[PDB]
Amino acid sequence: RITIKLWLKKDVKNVWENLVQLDFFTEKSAVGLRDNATAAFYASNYQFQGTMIPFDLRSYQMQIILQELRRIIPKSNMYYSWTQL
Amino acid sequence: NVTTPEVAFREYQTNCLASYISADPDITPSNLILQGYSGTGKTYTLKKYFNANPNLHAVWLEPVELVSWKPLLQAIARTVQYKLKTLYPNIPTTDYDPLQVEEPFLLVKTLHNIFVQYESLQEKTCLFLILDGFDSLQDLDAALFNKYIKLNELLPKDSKINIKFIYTMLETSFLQRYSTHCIPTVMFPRYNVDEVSTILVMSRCGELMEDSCLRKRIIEEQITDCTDDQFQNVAANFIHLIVQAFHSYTGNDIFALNDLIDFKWPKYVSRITKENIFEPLALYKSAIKLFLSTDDNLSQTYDLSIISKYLLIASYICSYLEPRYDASIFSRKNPRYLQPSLFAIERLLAIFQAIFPSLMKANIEVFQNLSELHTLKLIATTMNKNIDYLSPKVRWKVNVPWEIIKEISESVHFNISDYFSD
Amino acid sequence: KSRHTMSMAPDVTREEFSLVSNFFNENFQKRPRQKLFEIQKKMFPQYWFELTQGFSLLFYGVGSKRNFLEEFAIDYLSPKIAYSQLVNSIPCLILNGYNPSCNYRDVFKEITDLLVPAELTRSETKGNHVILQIQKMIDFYKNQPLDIKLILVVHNLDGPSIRKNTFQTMLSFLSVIRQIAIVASTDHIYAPLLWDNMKAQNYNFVFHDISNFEPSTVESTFQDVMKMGAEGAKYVLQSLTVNSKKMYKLLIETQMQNRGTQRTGVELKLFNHLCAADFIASNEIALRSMLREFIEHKMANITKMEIIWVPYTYAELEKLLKTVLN
Amino acid sequence: ADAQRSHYTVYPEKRWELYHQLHSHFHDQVDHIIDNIEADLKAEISDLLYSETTQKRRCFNTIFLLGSDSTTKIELKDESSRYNVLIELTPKESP
DNA sequence: AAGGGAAAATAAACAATACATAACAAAACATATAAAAACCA
Ligand SMILES: Nc1ncnc2c1ncn2[C@@H]1O[C@H](COP(=O)(O)OP(=O)(O)OP(O)(O)=S)[C@@H](O)[C@H]1O
Repeated sequence: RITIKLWLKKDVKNVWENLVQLDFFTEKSAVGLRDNATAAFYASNYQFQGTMIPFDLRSYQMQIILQELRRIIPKSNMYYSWTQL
Repeated sequence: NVTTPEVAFREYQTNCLASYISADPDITPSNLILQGYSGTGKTYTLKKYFNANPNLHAVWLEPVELVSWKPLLQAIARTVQYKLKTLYPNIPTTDYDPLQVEEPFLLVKTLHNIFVQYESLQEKTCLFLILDGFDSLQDLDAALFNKYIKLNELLPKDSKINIKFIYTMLETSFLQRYSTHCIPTVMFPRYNVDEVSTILVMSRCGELMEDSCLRKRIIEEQITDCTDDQFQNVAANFIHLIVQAFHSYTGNDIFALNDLIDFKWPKYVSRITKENIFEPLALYKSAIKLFLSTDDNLSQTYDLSIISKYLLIASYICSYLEPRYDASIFSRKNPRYLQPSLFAIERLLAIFQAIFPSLMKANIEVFQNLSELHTLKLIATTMNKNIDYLSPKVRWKVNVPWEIIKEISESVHFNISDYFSD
Repeated sequence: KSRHTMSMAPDVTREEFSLVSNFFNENFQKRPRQKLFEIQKKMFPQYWFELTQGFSLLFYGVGSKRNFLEEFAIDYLSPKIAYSQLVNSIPCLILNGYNPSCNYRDVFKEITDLLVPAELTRSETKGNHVILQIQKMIDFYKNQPLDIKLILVVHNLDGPSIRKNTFQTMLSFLSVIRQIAIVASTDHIYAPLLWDNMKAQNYNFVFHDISNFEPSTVESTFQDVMKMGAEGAKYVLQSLTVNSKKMYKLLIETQMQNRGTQRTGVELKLFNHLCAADFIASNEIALRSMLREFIEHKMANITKMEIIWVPYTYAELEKLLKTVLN
Repeated sequence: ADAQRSHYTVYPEKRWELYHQLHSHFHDQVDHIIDNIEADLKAEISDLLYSETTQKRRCFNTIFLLGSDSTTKIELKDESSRYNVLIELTPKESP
């Protein structure tokens, strides 16, 4: 529609790492914090399956929905046409 | 009244931490939250306060070098009697066993034993404990953080020495679980693109002008007597450009900038000239090649044998090929993105016998390469890794992405993209 | 879906099954079985010679091999090798893999006591030191005089405990030692799924077929099918009060008046009145308490009228009628 | 009789000699080649584990041994006035 | 060569089964101390 550096595959992972620990995403079925000690200790011994599928297929879900992004992102930014569908 | 320090971008936050901390215990609030993500220098700006305040006494603990709460109590009780030995050496002591404690009663049992012999002091002195990294404890839960809040009130309140806390944690979803306790919080904001570069220049000038990789390149080239300021400029021209060609890749980190500098620095040093010391813009034009690549990745043609190669190429087929379609399209007469489905045994050899170049019948080495592929973790069990041999209910699945399959298809001259049809 | 089912079969009791089974397995194909056993007997010097090379010998084939291994290991080989080295003969340590109670700790505690305790190996006993303790056994055994001192047998190597993966790698390090000969048998059709090129490097397996089509007498014992409930509550009624027989007889009649499913069942109120009609049930509590005894041994079901129905088939209840109730 | 109890122990050539002079003689050539690669693998780790003096000196040295069979044993130098210990972590001991 | 028409494919609603993990139990692995029991002496 017009000069923007499209990045590779091998680098977005480094950006994808901070996004999940900025809690903008969640894992699909992940009980976050156990209530007491012995319920957490029962979750530590349990070997998991989501790590056994690779990094690029852990089914990440959403914390902040699309429609709310339009209200916070200003219209001066170029991606404002992408907030709405 | 306290002697505040001064730092670069914590001008509001130095005031509040000078506000919420005094040497007097009565003015000192009990519990405190320093919150922010990694990449704000909270461990920096806290100790930077403490070096400017030699009047108070700080005991520094580190939860991240511990693993659990049961040593964490042993971490606390060992250190306070260690500290109070080095603060009041005239006071005699029945030294207790810090190995003895393992339960949250036993701490306040022992702190009832510790502080009573120290009752003869002259004024109410406070004593600040510091926990650094409370969210990344690797056995945390809901009912640990409140367990450490009320520890002050179980202590006798009239003792000459009062223990108070400061908690360092991150992941602010965690703090939203405990806002109803209303303990005073000092949040630490993230950074902006200028103040990342502004922090980074005043912290990395002390090494990158004094590195021998510069100092070699000084005497290796015809050294004009360039000043330290001339060394300061090229260092500053380096930092003001490296954050400009990489900020979108790294975000507002500081740690991820502190090492990418130390990877691209000597490769930048070799591409300087004697003349480009005065010529910075053309120097970037000569050293361009590193500024558009990441250089953090230290695509294999895989080691496995030929029959094991076709063993892999049949296992990728049941990422899309369901049993309703496969036996029709593979007669002897799109989920490329999606997560892979679940195998069973002998559906492999159902597809393996078909796609192999009657030419083969012995399957001893074919059974060899299966558990060879199981040790490579390229095809793994759905269940635990124990009973998968004897055919009970065991489902199998690949763990290799599409591209490594695509190269290994052509590596054995086999065509796979025909049989994937949306 | 009109399917013929194992419930609709002429069933056979305990003593009737096992005796006529014992008749076949000792008289069906007796002459050709020892006729096979004499044919394979000439292979026995060939096994003796290869086994000096420390080769882990593995026997596959259809049928049970348990009798054949115990003849080949005990009587033939173990005194033959002791005579050929020059006194008690070579110790045989079998491992019953069909027995699921085999662990890794207990059998290896036998092994280090079967092998030489020349040093204080209990000092290295510390917390999994099993691979640690056998590693100190291996490198010492690399510089010893080459002679077999032990032959071990592992029957049914695909057994329920031996096929566990931490036990399998334990046997892998044993096989690289030259002093011990490893003669084992498996029965699974997916037995070579158990080993990669790492373990077979430690194993150097060779293979031989033995197919005598044996009945596996001992190996059938731990296994079970529906021969081994309609048969469960068949014995409890033989020891109860005499009134429970009658109140089950009145139960079984109108529950078979109409497979034995829910729909043929009876309501609780009328059945109370029916068992009040023959001067049997006083009230609901005296009915239900000796009906909880039929409930506690899962001899009757209830679903919703308030329908109590027997979960046995149409054919089974008339068998329960004419035999045990009458 | 006893077969349901698990693991009960019990205590019950002109041609071939010309094989015997050939077999072991071959096997002396085998294992001497086996210790050659055993001395090879033990050497190339040992020099490379040392003499690597980096400038930052706040980083561990890592070594990726590609293609290795997960059984490669290592010896260490004595290197007095400092103890040098070896720790092995199995994936069985990684819960 | 045309064409019938049965095999194969698609879709959709519904039922039945498998799967991932939570919660826990139990056995192996580990230490501690007062009471018994040998045991020199
Ligand atoms: N105002 C400042 N002046 C100078 N250096 C600063 C300033 N703020 C941050 N830094 C630097 O930022 C670095 C980050 O240190 P940290 O405290 O570890 O960062 P962090 O956000 O605390 O992450 P952690 O360690 O996981 S809590 C410090 O080592 C300082 O060198």
